[PDB]
Amino acid sequence: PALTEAKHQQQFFQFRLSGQTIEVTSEYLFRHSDNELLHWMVALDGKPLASGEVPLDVAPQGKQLIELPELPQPESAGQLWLTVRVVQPNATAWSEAGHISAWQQWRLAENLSVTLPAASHAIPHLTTSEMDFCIELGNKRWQFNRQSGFLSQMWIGDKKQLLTPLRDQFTRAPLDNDIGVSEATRIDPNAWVERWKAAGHYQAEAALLQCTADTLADAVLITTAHAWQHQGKTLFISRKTYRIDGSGQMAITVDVEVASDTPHPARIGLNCQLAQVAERVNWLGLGPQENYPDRLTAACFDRWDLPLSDMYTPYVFPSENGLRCGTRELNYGPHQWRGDFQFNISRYSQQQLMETSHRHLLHAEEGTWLNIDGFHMGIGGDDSWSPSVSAEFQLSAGRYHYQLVWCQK
Amino acid sequence: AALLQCTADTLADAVLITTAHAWQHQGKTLFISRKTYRIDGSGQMAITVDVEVASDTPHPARIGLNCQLAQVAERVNWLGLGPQENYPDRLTAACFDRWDLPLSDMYTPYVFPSENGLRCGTRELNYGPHQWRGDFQFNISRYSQQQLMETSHRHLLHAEEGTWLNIDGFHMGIGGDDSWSPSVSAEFQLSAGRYHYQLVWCQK
Repeated sequence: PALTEAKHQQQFFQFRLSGQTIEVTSEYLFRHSDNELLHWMVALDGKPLASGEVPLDVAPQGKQLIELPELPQPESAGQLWLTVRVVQPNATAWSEAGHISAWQQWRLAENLSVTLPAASHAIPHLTTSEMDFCIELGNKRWQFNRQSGFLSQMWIGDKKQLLTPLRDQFTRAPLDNDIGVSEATRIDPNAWVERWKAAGHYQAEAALLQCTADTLADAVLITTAHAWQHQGKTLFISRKTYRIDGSGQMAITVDVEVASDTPHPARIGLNCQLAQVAERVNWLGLGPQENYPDRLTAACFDRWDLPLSDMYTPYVFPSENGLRCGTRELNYGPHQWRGDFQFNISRYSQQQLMETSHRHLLHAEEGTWLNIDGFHMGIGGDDSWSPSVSAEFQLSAGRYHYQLVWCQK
Repeated sequence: AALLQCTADTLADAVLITTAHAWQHQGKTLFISRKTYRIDGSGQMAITVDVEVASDTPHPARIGLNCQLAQVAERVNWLGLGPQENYPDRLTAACFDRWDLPLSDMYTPYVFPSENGLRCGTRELNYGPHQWRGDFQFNISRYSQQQLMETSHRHLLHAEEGTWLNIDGFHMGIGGDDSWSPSVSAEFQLSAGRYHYQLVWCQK
């Protein structure tokens, strides 16, 4: 997937947007843009409102101004984005006709949603047991284990939806860059992985600090607090709220605190193993290829739909992979999640990835493993034998907040 | 500001209030602010703020709250960066400790008045019987932002009725590479789109 990043950064045409005008600059030193078409397009959250085509006429090292027709100004809420692509109409000796040689995208506007969800005709119904809290609403049921403080299971009808409870995750199956040259015999203590390991990130223990349930007039509200510790040190604290309303939507709010003296964590998110297994993955966010925080310029914000298989990157030596960033809506099966996050989805758990040395040895697990990250560390790469993730991409803030909505159709 | 929602509920350990407001201007929704206030049996009020900023509006100078307190005290005590005025792009010289100054010192008498006096990375602020905790930046004085902005010379400012307090979850940098063009670097503009902050307010 890195190849795309290269392709984009190395493109020969550069763009600037000013008002309704696009300014094109050519980085060719000798040729004129004589086999180039510019396609543009405006979309609102993935929905297309307008498209166009213009042929390029730029001299090597020159500029071309492209005047855009008046753009649509939807009322509907969402993000309006402009995307341009350069196409080579005719084939060449090294390319086919219709080859895309450059692209660029811009956010034009945003209409914030000031809307209120309508009344529910009922509200969920709570039930306290000793072991759990159980909320029910129609066919839908959710259960929270009182000893772990986690959402342990959920049903739609009589069908269980999870094989594993939903929980916080702060680590990743290490990348080659996270490892560098640390060998088991000859450990390299500066390698990220060595530091995470040693701080106990990989083996910290969750401790329930608090798990309460309350009935409000419009919904049921659950509150939890957990601490992850390791040998006396509290590495992280996670405080959440789950609110289930009469519409069957569950809203989750997460606030995490990270000890300033622990190595910055690879990620801040949640995970679970879903029971279900589907064909496609559909999302509204950056894509379509795998993208990470320090490797996402080539990606575009749109609506993508791929087969599950494509959400996995078969690096010969396995590690965390497949992420997609800046996602606002994710759909898989009957589920739907909304917020602002990054995720990955596949049949391999982080643990399996991390424990299998060759791709050919991985085996698909029981359902689908989903990792939803509020934040994720960069990947680096300036070199592979020293820490190469720039500071702007390390999770060093100390306090993080994220939220999501989970629902079914 | 437009009220979108204001609910109250009784939980077992406290009372919970929830609000949502939208700020608009000529049809456009510039910002949305959603909060929760939770008052427990200990008399502490915890506030949680989540703001959304339209990506196409110019980044705002700040994201916070304000109010005019009735009280007027002598000293200001805080645990955060100080002791002098510090802003996000001007705070390396400041130190994180416990400071105590006279109210007067929390004001910077620039001949031509403007926003001033801020202190960043504050974890606890005490003034009078009040106490606030969180992670924020603030300023405190007898002049409202409106007065500062409307008075051209320092000598013309008049102390207002009580104390004006500005608690910011976030604040834009000040710049200065030059004074005749936009000089605030990008890393100091409030461009994230979504902001979250929280505090605890209590009395002694």
